[PDB]
Amino acid sequence: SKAYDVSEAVALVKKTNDATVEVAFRLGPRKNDQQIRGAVVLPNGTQRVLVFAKGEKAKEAEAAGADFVGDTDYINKIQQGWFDFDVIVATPDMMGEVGKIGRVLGPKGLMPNPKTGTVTFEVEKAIGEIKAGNIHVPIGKVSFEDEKLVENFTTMYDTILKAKPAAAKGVYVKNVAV
Amino acid sequence: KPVVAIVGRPNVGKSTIFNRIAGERISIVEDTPGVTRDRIYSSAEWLNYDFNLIDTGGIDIPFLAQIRQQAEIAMDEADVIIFMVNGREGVTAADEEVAKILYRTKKPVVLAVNKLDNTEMRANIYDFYSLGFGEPYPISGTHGLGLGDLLDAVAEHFKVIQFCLIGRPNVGKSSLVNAMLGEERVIVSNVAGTTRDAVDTSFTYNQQEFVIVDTAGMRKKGKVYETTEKYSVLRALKAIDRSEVVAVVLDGEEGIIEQDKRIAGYAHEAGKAVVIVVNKWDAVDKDESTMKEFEENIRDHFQFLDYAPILFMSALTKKRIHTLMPAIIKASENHSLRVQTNVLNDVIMDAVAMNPTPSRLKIYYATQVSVKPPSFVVFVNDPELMHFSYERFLENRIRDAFGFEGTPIKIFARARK
RNA sequence: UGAUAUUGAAUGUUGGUACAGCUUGUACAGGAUAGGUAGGAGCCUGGCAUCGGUGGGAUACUACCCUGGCUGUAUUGACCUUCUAACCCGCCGCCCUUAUCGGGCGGGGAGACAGUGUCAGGUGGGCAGU
Ligand SMILES: Nc1nc2c(ncn2[C@@H]2O[C@H](COP(=O)(O)OP(=O)(O)NP(=O)(O)O)[C@@H](O)[C@H]2O)c(=O)[nH]1
Ligand SMILES: Nc1nc2c(ncn2[C@@H]2O[C@H](COP(=O)(O)OP(=O)(O)NP(=O)(O)O)[C@@H](O)[C@H]2O)c(=O)[nH]1
Repeated sequence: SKAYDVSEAVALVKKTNDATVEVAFRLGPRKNDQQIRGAVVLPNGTQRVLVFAKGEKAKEAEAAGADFVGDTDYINKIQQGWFDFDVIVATPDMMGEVGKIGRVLGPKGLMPNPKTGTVTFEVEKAIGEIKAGNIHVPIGKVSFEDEKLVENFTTMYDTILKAKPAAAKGVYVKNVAV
Repeated sequence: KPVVAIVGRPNVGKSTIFNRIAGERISIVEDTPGVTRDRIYSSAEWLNYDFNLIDTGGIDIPFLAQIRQQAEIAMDEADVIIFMVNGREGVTAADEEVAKILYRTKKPVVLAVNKLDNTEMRANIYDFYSLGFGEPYPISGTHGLGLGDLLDAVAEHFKVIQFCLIGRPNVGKSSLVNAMLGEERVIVSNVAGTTRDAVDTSFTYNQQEFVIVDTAGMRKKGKVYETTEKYSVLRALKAIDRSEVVAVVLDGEEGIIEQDKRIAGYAHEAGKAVVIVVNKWDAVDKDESTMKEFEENIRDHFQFLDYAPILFMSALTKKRIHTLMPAIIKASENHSLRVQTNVLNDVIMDAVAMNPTPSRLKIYYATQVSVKPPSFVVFVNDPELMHFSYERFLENRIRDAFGFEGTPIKIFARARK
């Protein structure tokens, strides 16, 4: 019945366990025009990112930490197989091709789309930062200390609010479930 | 024949694409409510010389349930359901709600993306793979881009008289038509203005085919200062030009309104057969000499049209509904009839002999020119001597010599030549 | 005909709105045809439990908002049936006063109605401008 505080719930989701502390947030479609879906680099923070870099952009992609780049087309290797691993990003030139030729990213949630900051010319800066109207966000672990998830939820809430959606009218906040 | 239907949330330019498929049928406006209330029918072809098109209204969560029912019904007959969605705004929750029905529909579905009017931002065809359907396509009604590929995508799955109906709003026209072909085809609502444009359907009656069109009613010109929603009245006026039999509908509960006489003027001035019809007898009393109360009153007020037969039927209780067509078929012949040149002339000087009061106007010849309506030309020494009182006199004699019931007549006058 | 103000009380019916607390959402498959939407750190209190599973969704339990319903809380509305205190009397008595004007003070009758000020159709050659 009682709404706890942020400084109490970080110390208490220690006790709700090495598990991962995640946050649900009910948003306030009618408002799809100014919907609230997104990604931001995190403060208090293993992935396997595979890139679709084209041209010279593969040359800076092999030194940042990526596992496999490609031979400029391995969607034929994606056809009839392809246990995908963690994250798929791309570049704004072969995205159209990979989109049409690739026919295995819709119900699997890895389709490159430049609304998320994942399809850009800065592939070296993109590898290094990734490593019904609702958003899910993993802010961290059980084993993090009490001062880590406070900045994590603060950064994510400031990101949500920084993004005060248009048609701001009416309540924006409905529920925080830590 | 193949059937193709278009569905989606409103304001996606579905009717715009439907129209540039062929001609310009559905009204195109920009607003959330201004969608086609019901389903329409048409024909199409791309190297197959055989296809049909169906357009419906937008689907969301006023009246929307009936539109949803119509959209569901259209999803049945359609072979491929072109599912068009906006491109500039990405995707929406209502888009997923629409996609739910298609997911539960076991028919091939082609996905199309509108609002792609130029080459560069045409490359925005992405993230629609999450919908679970095949390759999307670009289209723009403003410029007609990407039409060939979309029609090829539709093709890869490839396997009579007209009579109208008009009147002032809320007199049961839609109820009357859907209570006559036997099948829910057009919407019925308590508020005036339920229909938004012409609805066309074909059917066979007594081994004879027929075409019936609704016109959403007509209100006064002075007080029609709406927000371009009265642009549909132009569509209603168009149907009269393509129709050849006009049914005017009056309410029996309410008395004769001044606007009804004006509406009947448009049909008469168009040279079309008219059959005056009254509906909703369930309201007012049905008794002896209540037949003549409105039967006589109509004649007193509607003098300019006297040839029109008068029919009484109530669509709600379906009383004497089957008697409407017997009137229609009879009116069909009289609007297209010719009389012999010999006989017609022999009747003319009999009339002028008993009325030798035409210097004096001279009658020399008379004959017919057109079948519909029957035009006649009389050769006189001078058409200036012709008087509108005398011109009307000739019409009555002709209308009495033969039947010529339920159709207007026009008389032309030519000089001595 | 409709709103809105002039414009009140009582009980009876009585919805809507808002805030709450409990319930429903029928997926081939799937643990009873017992929801989407963030999932994966428990029994032995009669029973039997615990991975995981053709599954797009099983939870060896962490962990939000919806949709239709049920119970409270407040808001108001819609009404009926009453009453009375505005508002209305071309009803009676008394005084202004000698007065079928008018105004006061008493009874009676109607009473939240009618009447009045700002917003829709028809009506109807009602009367104008052409
Ligand atoms: N810029 C642009 N606007 C378009 C295009 N196609 C349609 N529109 C706009 O979209 C508006 C709505 O389209 P319309 O066909 O009337 O859609 P509708 O009547 O709501 N039918 P539905 O609800 O079934 O989609 C049009 O008035 C027009 O301004 C296009 O290719 N480009
Ligand atoms: N008493 C009575 N009511 C009727 C009859 N037919 C229809 N109604 C009712 O009166 C209204 C007329 O509906 P509708 O057919 O849409 O009339 P319309 O608006 O003139 N036609 P449209 O919808 O095409 O504009 C509806 O509320 C309907 O239920 C009838 O024969 N008798």
